[PDB]
Amino acid sequence: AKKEHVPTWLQNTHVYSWPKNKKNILLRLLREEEFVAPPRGPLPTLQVVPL
Amino acid sequence: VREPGSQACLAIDPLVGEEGGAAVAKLEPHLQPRGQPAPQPLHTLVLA
Repeated sequence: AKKEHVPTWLQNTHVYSWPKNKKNILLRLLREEEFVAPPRGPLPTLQVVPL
Repeated sequence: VREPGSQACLAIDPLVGEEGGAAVAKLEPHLQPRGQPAPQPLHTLVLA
């Protein structure tokens, strides 16, 4: 296959390639995130140094 | 500033099982060979 063979409405999402992306296909089916971000921390306390 | 050394982002990678353990198989019926002495229908006629 080639990118031109994808129906246009399906070109608005992730297009996997078999067998290159099979691990990503498994992740998609498991509905898990491939990259997991750490929990958002607190905003940094602002330090003041006079002149 | 608080450095990210303790809360780094994490990548996930499944532990894929492989088809070597099992795989799809196709069934083939062994047609009763007619090269072997298999039967055949008989048409009966009358000598009147």
